[PDB]
Amino acid sequence: VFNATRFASVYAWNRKRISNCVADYSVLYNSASFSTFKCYGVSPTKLND
Amino acid sequence: SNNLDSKVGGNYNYLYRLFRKSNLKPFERDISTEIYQAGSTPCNGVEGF
Repeated sequence: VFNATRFASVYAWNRKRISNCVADYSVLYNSASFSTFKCYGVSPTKLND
Repeated sequence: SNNLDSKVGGNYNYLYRLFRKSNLKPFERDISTEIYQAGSTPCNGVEGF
């Protein structure tokens, strides 16, 4: 999802389905890499619980 | 009170607290303007990442 060499154009925004897996944020949310990370109905700290 | 305190160009005089370090106590009031730290880094001064 995040470390792909090339992303899509926005006129052709891809949709990658995700299933049968564990969603650990610890190398994502705690990173400096994302210039804006916002969740609008859940706290980003609670994405593990 | 739409006809009594709402402006065509936007009334921006009214504020709400979107960020705080902790869950506020009953009938307690919070005057603070200290910058909230969403990232893991400390964040001294008037602004930061």
